[PDB]
Amino acid sequence: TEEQIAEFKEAFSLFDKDGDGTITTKELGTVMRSLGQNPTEAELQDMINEVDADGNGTIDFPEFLTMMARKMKDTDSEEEIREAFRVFDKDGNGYISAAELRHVMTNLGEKLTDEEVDEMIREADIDGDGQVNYEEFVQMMTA
Amino acid sequence: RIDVLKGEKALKASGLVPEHADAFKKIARELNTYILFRPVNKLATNLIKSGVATKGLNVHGKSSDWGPVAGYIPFDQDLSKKHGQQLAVEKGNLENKKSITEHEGEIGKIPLKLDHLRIEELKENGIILKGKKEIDNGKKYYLLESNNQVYEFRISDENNEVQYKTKEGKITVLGEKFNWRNIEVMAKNVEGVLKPLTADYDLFALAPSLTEIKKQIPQKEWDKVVNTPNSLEKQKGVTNLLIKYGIERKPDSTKGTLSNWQKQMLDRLNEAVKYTGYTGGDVVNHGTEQDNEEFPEKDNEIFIINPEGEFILTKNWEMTGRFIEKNITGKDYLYYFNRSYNKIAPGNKAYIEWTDPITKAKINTIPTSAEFIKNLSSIRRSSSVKKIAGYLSDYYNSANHIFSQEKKRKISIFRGIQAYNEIENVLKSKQIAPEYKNYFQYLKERITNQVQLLLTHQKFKLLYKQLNFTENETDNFEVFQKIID
Ligand SMILES: [Ca+2]
Ligand SMILES: [Ca+2]
Repeated sequence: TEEQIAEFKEAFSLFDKDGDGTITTKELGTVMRSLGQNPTEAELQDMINEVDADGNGTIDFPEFLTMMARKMKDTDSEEEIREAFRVFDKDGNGYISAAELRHVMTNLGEKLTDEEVDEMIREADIDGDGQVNYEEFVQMMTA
Repeated sequence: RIDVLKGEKALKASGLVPEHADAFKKIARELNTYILFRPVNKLATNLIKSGVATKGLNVHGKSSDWGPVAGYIPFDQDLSKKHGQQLAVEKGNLENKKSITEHEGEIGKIPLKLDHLRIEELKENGIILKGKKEIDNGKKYYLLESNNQVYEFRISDENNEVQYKTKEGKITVLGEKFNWRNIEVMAKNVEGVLKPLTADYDLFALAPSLTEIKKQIPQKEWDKVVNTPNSLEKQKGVTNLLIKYGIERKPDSTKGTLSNWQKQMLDRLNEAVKYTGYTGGDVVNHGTEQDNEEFPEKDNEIFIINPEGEFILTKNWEMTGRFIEKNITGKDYLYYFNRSYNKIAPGNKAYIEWTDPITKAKINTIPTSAEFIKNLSSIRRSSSVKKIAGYLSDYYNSANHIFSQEKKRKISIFRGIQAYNEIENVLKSKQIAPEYKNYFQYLKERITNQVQLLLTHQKFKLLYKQLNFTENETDNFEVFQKIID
C-alpha cells in the first residue's frame, strides 16, 4: 500500500548523515528495528550480499524498499495477532490479565495453576504493570 | 437488561424460513456456537421455502421487495429494492451485466413467470392485485396493479410471463421510457436449465466457544506446544495455534474469505436444511459479513441463535454491539469484528463504528516505535530526532523479562521520561507542521499518563525537575534511582 511504502520511506529520513537516502548496512539494522523488526546478524548479511552486490554497501530507497518487499509477506499476520489479543481481553479494558489468560487456557484444554499463570504474565509483561497491553502482546508474539 | 426481541416475534422479523431456523437451533447447540444472520428479504422467505435457488457471491444484484418481481433478483435493478436510487441502480445493473458475461453459461437471465400460487401469496402480502383483462396483438393479459407510480405491469395468460412498461409522462431513474416488455430475472444454470434466483441467508457473524475450536487443533501440534519448558515461547506458540485454527481466514473461490471451521459450519448448516426438505441446494453460500471489508453493510437488526437454540433479534446496531459484548467476546467464545470498522471502508467509503478495547487503552499506553513512525507516515498526508523512535523501542524491550517488577517499573519510568524529553525539545524547535505539533502534545500526554501510572503502581511534573538532559550517559539515570526512594 502507499502507506506500506510511506512508512519505510518515512523512517529512512531519521538516520542518514548522507542526505542522499543512501545509508550503510551499519544502520540497516538500526532502521529495520526502529520500524518494528528484529533481524539476526546472519540475515542482515546474506541479504545485503545478493541484492546489494553493488560492492559499495550504500543502501537507498529502491534497495531498502525492495528488501522489505519480501519480509512483510507472512509476518503481516499482525491482523490476526491484534484479533487474538482481543480474544484474551474478556473485559475489554485493553489489557490481558492473568485471570483472563487462565480462561483462554483452561478452555483450550491446558489446565494451569494460578502459579504458572502469573508466571506467564510476568514473562510477557515488559513495564511491570502486572498486565499485558497490545504493544507487549505484540513483542511477545513477534520478538 | 437490554431491549431485544425473542422467540416467535424475533424469528418473524428475521426473514428466515421457520423450518430452517429450527434446524439451525440444532447445529447451534451441537457445536456450541452463536449464529448471527443479516436481515433476509421477507418477500423471499416463501420463495426460499418453495425451494427457489438462492444466490452466491457471483451475483450481486439486489432482490426486489415490491411489485410482481418481489423476492427475485431483477435484471433491471430499478425493479429492485434499490428502486429510485439512481446511483445504486447503476452499480446494480453493472453488477448483473457482469454476472451475465464474466460467468457466461453459469449465470443468465430469464422471463419472470408468476404461477397461480405466487400471485395469491402476493395478493395476501398486499403487494400486487390481479386486475382487469386486456388483449394485445391477439394475446390475453391481466393487468397487475401496484402502488408504484413509475411502472405498470401485466401478466400473460398463456405462459404467465409478466411484463412491464413505463407510465405516460413518467421517466425511469435512468431517464428512460419504453413500452411493453418482459421482466427479466437473474438465473443460474442447473443441469443445463436456467432457474430463477432469490435472496440467500447471509451470516453476519459466527462465534464458536474456544473449546469448540480446540477440537480443530491437531492433538499433537498442541501437546508439542503445551509441553515447552520456556513459557515465553509457550504462550506465543499457543496464541499461534489459536490464530492458525480459529482466527486466520483465507480467500476461497466462491465462498469468499472464510476460515476452515467456518467452511464446516457452512456445510453443516446447508446439510441441516437439506434434511428438512429444501431442494434448492445451498441456502448459505459464503463466509460472514465480518470479512466483507471493501463494502461493509450495516444492518439495524441481526437475528441471533445462541448455543441454547434460543432466538434473539437485536433492534439496533448499538444493541447488536452490547449483545456481542455481554454474551460473546465476554464469555469465552471466538470472535473477531470486521477490520474495516472504525475506518473508512475503501469500497463504499462506509464508516461503521465498533467498540475496540485496544483503543480505550491507547490513551494510557505509550506507543511502540513503529506506531510512532507509522503515525508519521499517515500523518504525512496533509503535507531530525530518531532518538525518540529508539527510546520507544527501548521502553518495549523484551530483554526485560530478566528483571524484577520493581526493576521493570523503574527503568521504564525512566526510558519514558527519556522520550518525553526528546519530544519536548523537538516542540521547543519550530512548529514545523502546525498540527504535527498536536501529535506530540498528545504523545507527551500519553507518556505522562503511562509514567504517572507506573509510579503509582509503586510509590509527574514534580519528579520531572530533579533530572538531567545536559550531557549524557549514565549520570542522569543515577540521580533518578534516588528520586524514587
Ligand atoms: Ca483484561
Ligand atoms: Ca505491562
